[PDB]
Amino acid sequence: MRLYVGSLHFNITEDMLRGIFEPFGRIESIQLMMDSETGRSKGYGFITFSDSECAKKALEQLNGFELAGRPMKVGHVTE
Amino acid sequence: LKGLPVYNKSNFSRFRPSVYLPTREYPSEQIIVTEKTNILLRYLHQQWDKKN
Amino acid sequence: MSYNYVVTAQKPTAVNGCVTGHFTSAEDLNLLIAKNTRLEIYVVTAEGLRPVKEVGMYGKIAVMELFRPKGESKDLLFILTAKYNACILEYKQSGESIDIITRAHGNVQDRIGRPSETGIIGIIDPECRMIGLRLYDGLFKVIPLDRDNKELKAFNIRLEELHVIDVKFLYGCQAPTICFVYQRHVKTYEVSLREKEFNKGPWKQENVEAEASMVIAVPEPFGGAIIIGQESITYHNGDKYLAIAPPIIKQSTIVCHNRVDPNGSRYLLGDMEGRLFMLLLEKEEQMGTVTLKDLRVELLGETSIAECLTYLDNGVVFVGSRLGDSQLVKLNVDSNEQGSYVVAMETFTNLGPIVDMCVVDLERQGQGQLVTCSGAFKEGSLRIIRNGKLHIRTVPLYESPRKICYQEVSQCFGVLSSRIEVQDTSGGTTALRPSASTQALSSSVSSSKLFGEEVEVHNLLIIDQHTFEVLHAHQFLQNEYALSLVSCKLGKDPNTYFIVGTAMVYPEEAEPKQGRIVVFQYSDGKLQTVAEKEVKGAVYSMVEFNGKLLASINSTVRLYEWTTEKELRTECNHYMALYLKTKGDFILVGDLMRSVLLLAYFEEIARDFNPNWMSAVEILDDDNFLGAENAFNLFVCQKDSTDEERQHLQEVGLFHLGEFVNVFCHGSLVGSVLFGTVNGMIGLVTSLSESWYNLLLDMQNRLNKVIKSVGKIEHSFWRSFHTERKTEPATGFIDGDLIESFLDISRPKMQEVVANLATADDLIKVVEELTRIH
Amino acid sequence: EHVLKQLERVKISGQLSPRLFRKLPPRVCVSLKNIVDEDAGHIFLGFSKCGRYVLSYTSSFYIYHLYWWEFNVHSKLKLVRQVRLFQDEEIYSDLYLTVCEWPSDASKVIVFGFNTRSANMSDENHRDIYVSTVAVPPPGRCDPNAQCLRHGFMLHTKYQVVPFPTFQPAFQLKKDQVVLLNTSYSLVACAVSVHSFCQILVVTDLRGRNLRPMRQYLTVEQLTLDFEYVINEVIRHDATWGHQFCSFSDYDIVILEVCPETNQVLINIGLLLLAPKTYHTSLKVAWDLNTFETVSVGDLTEVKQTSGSVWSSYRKSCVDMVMKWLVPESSGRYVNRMTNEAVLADSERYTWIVL
Ligand SMILES: NS(=O)(=O)c1ccc(S(=O)(=O)Nc2cccc3c(Cl)c[nH]c23)cc1
Repeated sequence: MRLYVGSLHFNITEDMLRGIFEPFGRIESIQLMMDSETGRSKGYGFITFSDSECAKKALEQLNGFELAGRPMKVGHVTE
Repeated sequence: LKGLPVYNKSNFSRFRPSVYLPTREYPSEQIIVTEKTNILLRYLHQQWDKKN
Repeated sequence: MSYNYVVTAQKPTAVNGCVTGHFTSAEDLNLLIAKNTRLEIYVVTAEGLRPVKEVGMYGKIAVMELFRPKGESKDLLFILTAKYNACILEYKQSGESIDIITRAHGNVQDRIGRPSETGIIGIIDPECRMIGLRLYDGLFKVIPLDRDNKELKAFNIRLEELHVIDVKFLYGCQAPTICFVYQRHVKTYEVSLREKEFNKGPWKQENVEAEASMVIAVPEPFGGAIIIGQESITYHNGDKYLAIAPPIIKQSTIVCHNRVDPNGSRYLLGDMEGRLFMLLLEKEEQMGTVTLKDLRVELLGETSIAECLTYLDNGVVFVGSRLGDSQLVKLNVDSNEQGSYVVAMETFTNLGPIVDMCVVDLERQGQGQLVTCSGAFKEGSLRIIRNGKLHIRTVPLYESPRKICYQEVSQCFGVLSSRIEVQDTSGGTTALRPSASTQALSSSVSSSKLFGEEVEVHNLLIIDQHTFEVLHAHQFLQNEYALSLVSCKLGKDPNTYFIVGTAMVYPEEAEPKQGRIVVFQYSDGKLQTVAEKEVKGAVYSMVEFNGKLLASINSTVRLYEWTTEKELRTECNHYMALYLKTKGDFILVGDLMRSVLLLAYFEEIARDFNPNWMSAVEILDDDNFLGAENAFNLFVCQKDSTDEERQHLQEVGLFHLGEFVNVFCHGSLVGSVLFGTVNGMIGLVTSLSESWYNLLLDMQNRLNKVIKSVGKIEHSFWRSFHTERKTEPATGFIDGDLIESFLDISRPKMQEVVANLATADDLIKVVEELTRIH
Repeated sequence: EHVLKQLERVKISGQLSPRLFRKLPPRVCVSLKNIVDEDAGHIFLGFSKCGRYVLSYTSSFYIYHLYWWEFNVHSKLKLVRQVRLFQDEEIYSDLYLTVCEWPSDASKVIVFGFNTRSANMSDENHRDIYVSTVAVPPPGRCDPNAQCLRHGFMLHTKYQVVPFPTFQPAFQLKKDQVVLLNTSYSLVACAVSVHSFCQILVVTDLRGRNLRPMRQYLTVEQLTLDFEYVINEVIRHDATWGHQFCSFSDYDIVILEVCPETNQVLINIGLLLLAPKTYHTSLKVAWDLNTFETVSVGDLTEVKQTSGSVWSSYRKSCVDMVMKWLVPESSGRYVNRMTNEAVLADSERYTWIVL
């Protein structure tokens, strides 16, 4: 299931999001949108699960919780 | 304004280096030695000796 | 298999820093200077500065501060190298046995921090308890100053800001509080050595404006700090806030300071334009206690552009410049005819930035007579140094020289003067000071058509080789920018031409997009443009290639035939070529990140794949090619004569020089290679044999176990090739000053070192010809 | 800023450094429609830390050949080395491939392969991760009778993990010549040695290009930390609540910090014990690779109410701790990772490969 998350603090990798979004269920893809010229994170991200129930459980599980310097939000309607 | 200091009123009144070649050796008193332990691990050890 | 020998024809002259204190004894006002590796101790006396010693450290001296612990009669010294070797040194004078006894020494690299952007900051606690070092970002190296038996167990404290501008230990607080500016906001902290951590220091954090750069810890009794930079001179201590914003400090960034009165009543401020300010603190009693009324700064005049300032007794200050000439300057209590309370006393000479040099023969006889360019903004000068000893005649230009070349037909010098002008709505823009371009006999602007900043006016000056006055100044157009210059004959022409590589840089874009190659002649009193060619891009470097001009645009090395109709014509386009060296047919192009590249006549030959930023390159012979990089090194890479193994170079000689070499020039002052660095040092590279190289190598390994060093820095550590990526010992180079220091040791020390070869006087023979090329 | 004024500042200043010369735009750029060959299945991973080699891989059962390429701007991107990854390994999946370098010891690279889900009925409850170290082609050379030419070899091993552990390619490869692998039942540090020990003072597949040598010679040494034994020993001694405890179900291990000089690696351990009721902790354990284990934190006890969100909240805590306790590592001593998710920017050499 498709999901956009942009709240990251210019030091979150694809791997950190994979590790914190993983253990609900099977995940298929993580595409952390980085800015090209800086070599660093733009602060967005498109992550897609396999199923469609674990992303919806993640919507109420990880929305607006503070990640390490700032409140990270999750959220998907259609995106 | 101008009440400037004077360490010696004779200095700069009547107004080429040598090279130091060392041969003889008088031994070294002290050594700078950096502590090896990592900051987070040392902090967690000193916190585990603060509550425990 | 390539052997070279490097020796110092001129020790570095630019002042890297200065400190003051009772070092040689308790009662004598020592002035200590560090010039890039040389620590020169002076005693202030009645005739003036009587120089005592010159102790040579094995490193680039970056932290040098005088601190006196309790129970010590006179000051100890703390020196940190720029390769993170630290030492604490005690003077000892018994009649003649001057013994700079090292007490503390050790390496303070931690190998996982990254180099902080602003630089190493070494600060000493004002009650001598410990030493603070910002070496790396996000970390604070603390050395406790305990005297127990052997160790000084330094540790780290994780500073949580990761971008800190300037940090100072503060005065009078019962526990040692640091006070810093981070990227801007001022924070304090109170260090706890018993638990090795920061505590929330008193006087909580505040905001300052973004260009603030300096923190000054005011002594007792005032307490607190001053934050300076870009019209923000604000005193802070707890409750007490104080600001001031005069229009005088706006024009340029204050770069150094020194404490005049020992209770902090007045301070000295030097800035980038070479001015001099007296910062004044005013007292009040309100009783018992003492408080600060109101800050005021007061100008004094103009001096040379100071890297370190230092107040010495009776109203003289040691303006210790890095760009131009150092000074001893008297502070007059009386004014002058223009408002200058400074009067010059002694102009200590310094080469400083050797941006380029061409070794020419002025009189006759083939003796090399170097004509280097020097200075930065208002103290650019041609320095003509000849062998004697080395007499150095200075012609001040008062503006920046970029490159020089020699046209011996009219006995003239072409040089690139770039003066800074400040814009206005009054006219176009009128310059600051009377300089060489403004004092020309006959000038000409280029007439070919084709608010928070400063404009650059770029000129070619043509300068007589005998009297060294100027003859004609050719001013290039608005937002033009001359980069490279070459003097040569082209085609089948009978006359020599000047060729300048100008670009058009614009404030709205980073990359330039147009430039032109312009070719002049000199018709004995008139500089006449004979050619111009508009190229899409900046003309980076130009070299004469067998009657043809090998230009280099942004990445496109082009070649130009000089046609019969007085015009330039392109041939091909091979795709940052910024150094072009030519030995006959070869071309050694040094890209900024492409290490080195060769070309023939453009059939590429070989390349090098190594992370370097080439300051300059040199064609030693057709096999070996020699480069200096920005990590202060030198390396030589041969050409192995297997087609992949044919299109490859092998770095065979590595040598941590300790300098930033801006130019290589072939020749000799008395073939060989001069390198002219940015600390004013002029050096010599000579080729060698195999057996002489092994002779000097084994002699050096026997010499390193006898000539003890100061601070116990290993010579195999100071010269070993160290960039940010890797470290390795030095091969293929011979430190010529270590071997030249053999002849100045005692005869029992001369006979003690060898013990395993013939005799000893023969070594006295061979070193006594290695000095005959300086 | 400009670039010409930056060059003048460099000339008169002598502080040229790519830290301040970082926000400057990269120069050379290609769409990879002019230097690419097969005019294949070459998906281009990214540059090395040096800047001369470019890597790519071909999937094509699947095969996954790996290719070092020598670069040239005016002339061709010449293919140097082609190597078969994970021989005698039955592969079935798409295999997200991730390649990494050591910080300083750049004579060999390491590559991991992770699928989406295992197929041992395809078991959803497993994951196949493969590992192989392969030597980099030595550029400066000098019939295996010459010494410094035989810098080419290979070592691969496949494992399955059980809820899944976290890839961490900055701390697993922070100690030089050693790799750290979280097998979800253990943590294994593997060290390779060419010709004095980087160890205490799983079974691998070593190969040269195809052959199988005997264990200039090369020896391996692996140290292995078992989780159950260390959890029982840390509970039996350091547990202020550990008396109502009986058993434990599941645990996730995150690596927080690896100190190479002290040879210590810090592992947070998120346990699920029972004390009874379902109870979780967040332990901290320091591991000393030079000989042995030392405790750092035996934390609290807490009732769980979402399934699986205990682990994500726990790893949120671990990245909160590491992102609080970071020291910004240098250029040079950092770990580069190349992975294409199915543009190559060498920001040092300022090269752009747009796709
Ligand atoms: N440069 S840094 O910000 O200090 C930094 C950057 C990358 C890494 S990592 O390679 O270990 N990735 C990583 C970090 C933290 C949590 C997780 C999870 Cl969960 C999976 N992977 C994680 C560590 C530190």
